[PDB]
Amino acid sequence: LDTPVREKDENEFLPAHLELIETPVSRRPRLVAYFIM
Amino acid sequence: SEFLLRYKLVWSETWKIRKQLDTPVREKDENEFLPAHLELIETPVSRRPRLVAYFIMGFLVIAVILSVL
Amino acid sequence: DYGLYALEILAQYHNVSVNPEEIKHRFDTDGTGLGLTSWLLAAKSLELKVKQVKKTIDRLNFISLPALVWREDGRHFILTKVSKEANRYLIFDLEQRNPRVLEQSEFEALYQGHIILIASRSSLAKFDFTWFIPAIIKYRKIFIETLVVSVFLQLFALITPLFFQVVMDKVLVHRGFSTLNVITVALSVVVVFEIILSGLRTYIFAHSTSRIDVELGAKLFRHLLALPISYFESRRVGDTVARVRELDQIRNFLTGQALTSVLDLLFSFIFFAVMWYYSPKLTLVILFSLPCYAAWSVFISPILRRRLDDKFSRNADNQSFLVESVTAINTIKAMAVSPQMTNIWDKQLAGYVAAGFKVTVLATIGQQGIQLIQKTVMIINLWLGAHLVISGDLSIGQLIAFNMLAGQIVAPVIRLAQIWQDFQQVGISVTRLGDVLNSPTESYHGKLALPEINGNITFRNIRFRYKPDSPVILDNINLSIKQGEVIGIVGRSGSGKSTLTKLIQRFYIPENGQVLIDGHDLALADPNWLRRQVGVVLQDNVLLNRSIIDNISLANPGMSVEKVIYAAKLAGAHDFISELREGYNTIVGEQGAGLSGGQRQRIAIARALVNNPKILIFDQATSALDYESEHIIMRNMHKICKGRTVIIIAHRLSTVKNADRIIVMEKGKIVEQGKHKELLSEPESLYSYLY
Amino acid sequence: KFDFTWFIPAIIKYRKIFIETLVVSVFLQLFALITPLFFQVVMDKVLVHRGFSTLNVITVALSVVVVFEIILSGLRTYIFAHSTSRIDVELGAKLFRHLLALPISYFESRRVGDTVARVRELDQIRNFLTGQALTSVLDLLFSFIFFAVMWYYSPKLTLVILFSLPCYAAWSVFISPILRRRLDDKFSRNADNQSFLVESVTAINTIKAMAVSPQMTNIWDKQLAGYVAAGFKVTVLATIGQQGIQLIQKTVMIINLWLGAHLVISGDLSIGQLIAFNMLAGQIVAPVIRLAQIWQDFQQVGISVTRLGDVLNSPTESYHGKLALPEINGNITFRNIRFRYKPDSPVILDNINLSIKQGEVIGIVGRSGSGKSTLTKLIQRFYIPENGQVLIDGHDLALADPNWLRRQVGVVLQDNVLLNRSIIDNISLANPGMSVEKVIYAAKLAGAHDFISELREGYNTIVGEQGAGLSGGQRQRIAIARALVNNPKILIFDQATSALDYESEHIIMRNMHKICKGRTVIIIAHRLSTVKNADRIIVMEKGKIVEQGKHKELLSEPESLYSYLYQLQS
Amino acid sequence: SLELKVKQVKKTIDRLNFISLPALVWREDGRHFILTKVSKEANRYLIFDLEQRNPRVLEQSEFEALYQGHIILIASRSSLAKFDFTWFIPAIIKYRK
Amino acid sequence: RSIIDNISLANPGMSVEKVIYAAKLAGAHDFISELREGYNTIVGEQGAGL
Ligand SMILES: Nc1ncnc2c1ncn2[C@@H]1O[C@H](COP(=O)(O)OP(=O)(O)OP(=O)(O)O)[C@@H](O)[C@H]1O
Ligand SMILES: Nc1ncnc2c1ncn2[C@@H]1O[C@H](COP(=O)(O)OP(=O)(O)OP(=O)(O)O)[C@@H](O)[C@H]1O
Ligand SMILES: [Mg+2]
Ligand SMILES: [Mg+2]
Repeated sequence: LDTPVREKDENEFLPAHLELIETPVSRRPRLVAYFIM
Repeated sequence: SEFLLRYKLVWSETWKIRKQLDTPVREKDENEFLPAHLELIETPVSRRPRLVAYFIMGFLVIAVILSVL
Repeated sequence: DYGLYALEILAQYHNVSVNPEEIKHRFDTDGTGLGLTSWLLAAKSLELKVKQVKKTIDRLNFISLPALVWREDGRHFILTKVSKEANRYLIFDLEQRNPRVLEQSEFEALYQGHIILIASRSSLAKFDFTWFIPAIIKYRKIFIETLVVSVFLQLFALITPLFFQVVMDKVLVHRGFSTLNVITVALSVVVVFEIILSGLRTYIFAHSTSRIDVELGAKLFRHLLALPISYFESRRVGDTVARVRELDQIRNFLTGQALTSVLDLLFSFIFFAVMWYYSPKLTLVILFSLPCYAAWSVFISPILRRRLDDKFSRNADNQSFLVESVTAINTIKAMAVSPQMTNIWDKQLAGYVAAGFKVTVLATIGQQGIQLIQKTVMIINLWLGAHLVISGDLSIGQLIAFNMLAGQIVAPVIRLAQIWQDFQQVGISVTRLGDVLNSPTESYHGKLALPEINGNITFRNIRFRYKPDSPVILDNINLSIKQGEVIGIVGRSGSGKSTLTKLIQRFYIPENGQVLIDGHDLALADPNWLRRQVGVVLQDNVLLNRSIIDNISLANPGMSVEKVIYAAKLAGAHDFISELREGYNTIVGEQGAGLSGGQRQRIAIARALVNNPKILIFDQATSALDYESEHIIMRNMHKICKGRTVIIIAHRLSTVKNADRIIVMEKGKIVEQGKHKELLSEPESLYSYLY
Repeated sequence: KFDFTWFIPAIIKYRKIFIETLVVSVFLQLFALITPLFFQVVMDKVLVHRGFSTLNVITVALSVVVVFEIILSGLRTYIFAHSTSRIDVELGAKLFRHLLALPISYFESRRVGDTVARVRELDQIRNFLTGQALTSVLDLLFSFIFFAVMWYYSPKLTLVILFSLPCYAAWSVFISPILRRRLDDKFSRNADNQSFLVESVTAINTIKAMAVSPQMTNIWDKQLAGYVAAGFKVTVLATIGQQGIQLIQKTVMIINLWLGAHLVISGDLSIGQLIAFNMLAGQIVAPVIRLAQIWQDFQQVGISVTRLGDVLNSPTESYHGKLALPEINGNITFRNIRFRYKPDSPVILDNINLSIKQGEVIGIVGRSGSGKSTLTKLIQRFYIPENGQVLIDGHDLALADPNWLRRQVGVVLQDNVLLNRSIIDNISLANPGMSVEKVIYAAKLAGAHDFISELREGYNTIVGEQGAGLSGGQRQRIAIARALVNNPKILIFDQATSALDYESEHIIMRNMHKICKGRTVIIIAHRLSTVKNADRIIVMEKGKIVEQGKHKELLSEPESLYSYLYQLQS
Repeated sequence: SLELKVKQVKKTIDRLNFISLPALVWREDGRHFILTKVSKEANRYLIFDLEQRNPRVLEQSEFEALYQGHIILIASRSSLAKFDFTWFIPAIIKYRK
Repeated sequence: RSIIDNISLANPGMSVEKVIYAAKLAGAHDFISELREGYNTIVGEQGAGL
């Protein structure tokens, strides 16, 4: 939480990678139903 | 800590400078003819909001006095 | 590069025309080949769907061919015409040779396990709110997930006051300790899960909207850099800076408490059903106040929009003024305009603060209106609930639960009222982004790409003016330039030779007549391609804040450093760089602050010549120089013009004395042509008069 | 020092209206105590026996006091915004005056977008101050009058709330530094983004002259990804803050519910008192959620004030005000001038020792990069020499007023940039009330009247950019006219004939006699033709005065560097 | 029309020390002049007479003899919609009282 | 379609130099080069537009 922003978070927000990934899935897609039940 | 002490020192130090940091009084038709900024800074709010707020004040005060006494 | 040749072969197989060097220009910015993501961007830009997927050795018999395989550690090849029951594969190697049939063992030795699949699907809207509609559709899974999370959040917030009604209706009346403990622990668990669920919801929504904003910013900058020069000429730099920072405004809005609040508001019918179940004649007041909320909102929205439009106009004017003052601080400080400059700053700042205050007073009036609508409904709810609990069909705990349900209904409404200012700010910000984006660009026809350029420049019947009402600058410029022809242009100050420089490269389009390069018309030619093939040293001569080596290699950063050494030696500035401490790595600073006039002049000369251009223009690349540095360029011209059509514009005639042709221009008319001695022989000529 | 205490006196300046807001603010809480109290009356005197007229009285007396709360809160925040915008205007005027009073070495070592972002942090302070921030903390500070009423209801639940508040404070102190650090990183990334955007749009002509769009696009994409990622980290920390505040609120609320129910079933408490307690708890925690929702804005304002301090604490060079030095002549004396642009940078001028007499049309010739512009920048108060001093009219320049000298000195620089104004105003930038005939005479003297008269708008056309919209020679002539439109005592023409053809140069040379009617002129030019008629030629190479004297006596020696340049010109 | 706010207001002899200068005074019965740079504790006023001459400092007695009691205050505020129903909206705002 | 495709209707992947040689051989390169779009202009109908 105190760590700064680095390459591992720099890469995933680069707009080209956004353009490739059509219908993108989030980092925590299964945590919703996991945290419900 | 020490920042509270220095804030109190500065507050008192500028507290002895009242009536020397204050600006002279001017009415509305006089103080709207100032450079655009000076006019923006030395215009009081108005005579209407102060009287409205004080009317609400007086209404509450007389209501409390009537309810208690 | 091979992968680019593979892309060209795939495009030819799918029957679409491509240029390998143009793809290298638009997708190999850092050089050292294309790469994977650059290849996929190029293929998508060619309207050619591609996907990098991992495939098993046996599944290659069901894919459609051709298919380029991407080898991480080495060279690539393209598989086509898969053969069954033969253990043989027909692969074209990108090494220039015949398509070879490779046997099973070597292929399984020379295959990493991934492949690229290729298919073609061949069956300009204004930037508005509607542009966000595909962004909603593209990120549909995330938004559906967020909707489900918000529905479950509303379910938790609905199950919260049932325990309250139970406690004030069945635990407070008779007795109870065990049921109280069960209610307490279940409520603690459910509120903990509610808090966690809400946090996850807003985190996921913020991430998705952050991705949307990044895509929007990339699109905005890409469209901005393709806009014409007259676009930037009519406006000011600060205006465009403010327009771009309006995207920062949109983002600062978007990843906050804005869309989660309206999502909670639109999912309030789950609450409404339960409140209607408790009592019929206590929800009609809320169901009537909601249209009252809508009426107040639609009454307050246009006035706030007009205030915020005025505020943004003031902000853009202040931004343009500030940027203009800072970027020219040398001349501002050199004279004593600073009192006047501060006076106009004070004028603009007071106007901006007045606009902001006039915005915020209306904002708080709108907030107090929403508060009044909430409070009147609250007091009439108290009145009717008191009647319904002193008469019957409603209990005290039911009244408490109803009151808190109404409060949880109206809390999203008050949050909307608090961020109404940011709502209207986005309403004007998207409009301004559209105003930037809807302007016509320097677009080129997406037809078959054009080959390399030989220096055949033909101006035919050219009539050009900068503005529609401006006086005619070029009257009847008709001129022909062949390859390897060192042309020089001379004339009076303001004759219009810089207009010829700006008309060679597609900075503007002529009003009448046309210019053709190698027989191809520019009216529809690609400006990016020609700007790649032409190296220009301009007259304004500004630099960019980076290292000297990077500044020189801005066009081609992927090349070596020995080419930079060669270019600096030809420009006569290699030594002046070498005796610096950092060498080529020194920071030149903003606007070429770290270097003087002649030094940055030689730097720009080297920067525009370090590439391999077919046309090489020097628009007064000498005027800022001096002697013993002029003569270096004069001696190096035999190496500079080796195969390149060189056009030199200079008021110093000694730089034009050795030109193949000398063109005198006056009021935008060409009066004299020929060699130096062919013009200086006649004493009545304008060349002799200028001599 | 502009750390945070600059607001301490000014707030004092409006102490009267502020005390007025306090007199309102506490009574607002009293109104916020009136509405819940009535509730318990309805739940203790109307619900027990009967009642229809007392409920009428309660409703009638409650509607008016609620409306009075609403209007009084509106007027309170109106007064606060109006009296805080004045502090905002004062801060803005001070900031811009100090910005224009800063030295050149401050500006050259950094970018433009950096200072633009620093000034826009004032706009951030503006959005903070006239918002929902200080009103919420003022309500929270004066909410303690509820606590006595809390002590009237129950001591245990009041102790629960009085222990809830330190939990809020301690956890806010725990979460503040990480959010501040991430917002500082986000601000630095935003400043870099603004710097890149300004340097890319200002130099759009050079960017589109070459074909280098994709490299700028890639750089922008990387910078945007970084900035938005840092902002997203700030956003998730703000999410953590809001969710933790919700957790504390809801847990304390559950404890209050359980303990209150136990007390009511145990006696000494009633249902009306309990629901009144719940209403007071909600209305006293509402400011806490209200401030927690804008904790990110609070940290952004902390960063903004720190950065405005970083700008304002830089040493200014506005004026000295020493004995009101009277008007100067062309008496310039250099003594042992040693100067470096940076402390680590190599020395440019080593042993410059020159003395210029009044009316002496002196020209300076040297190699490119020799340092001829350093003398131009050292005549004016752009820089301070490391060793030695210059003197004007016998007075040292280490203590002279920069604005006075730079209005007494007219200069055309090596690079000429104008403003987005008209020609009649661009030339007359020094004094806008000065008559048109003076500008006409200056333009005729500078040879700039012919093309301006041939222009479609005349003196009405607008320079669309720093120097765009016109030609290069026209821009140079306009700069020359702007320098000559006043009556300066020292003229400096650094490359005044660079973008001009030979005819305009000849016109300027013929008008040079009318230029120098009692003015000392220093001509920095590589072209030896424009300094042939100079009163004294000074040759410098590698920051050393190596030849000096008249033109003919220096050209008489074939071994001179001036003579060498002379046959290099031919 | 010059975008220059002006107002003809009556002003007392002592209130002239708080107005911003310059200020043209309108004499009903005769010629006008423009007061500027008011001097305190000196009973002297720097007025430019519209007769073509130098700006003169006038003493208190003659000024109070040559002043009707009114003045014009001047300030500058320097920070085409189609004719529709919206044009009546400022007309509503101007006549708000 | 375009002239470059109309001439090369038999094979769209065939190189441009073949079409250039065919047009020079047929005497059709001169007016096409003199055309504004070159090999990019569109035959607007069955044979109209030229
Ligand atoms: N950006 C522009 N916008 C509007 N008009 C322009 C612009 N640039 C040039 N002009 C007009 O076209 C004329 C030609 O100017 P141009 O820059 O071509 O001159 P030049 O001969 O190259 O000048 P010099 O050799 O002195 O640098 C100008 O005098 C001006 O009237
Ligand atoms: N802003 C700067 N920061 C650091 N070093 C600089 C800066 N400007 C110039 N220099 C260095 O100082 C030298 C002389 O600077 P100056 O601007 O006086 O040159 P000059 O003699 O006027 O140049 P030219 O004859 O090419 O116009 C340059 O060659 C360069 O090495
Ligand atoms: Mg030019
Ligand atoms: Mg120089």
